[PDB]
Amino acid sequence: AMQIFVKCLTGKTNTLEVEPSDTIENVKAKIQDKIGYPPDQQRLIFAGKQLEDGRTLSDYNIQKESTLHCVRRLRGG
Repeated sequence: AMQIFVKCLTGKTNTLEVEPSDTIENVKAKIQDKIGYPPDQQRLIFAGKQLEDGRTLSDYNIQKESTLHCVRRLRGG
């Protein structure tokens, strides 16, 4: 397990526990279940790259304490 952070709501940084082998799609779904957002059609962003759904966190070298963010932020927290 590793802890990562996501910036998808305007008022709040969410915290997730994930594994390097998790797919981007699964991670996004986990965020979506938690906060209602981002939609499946939106790609997450990490270090200037728009992440592809079928790759894993490890494919992108996403390690403990990384922060991902959404292209658009939902209002709230």
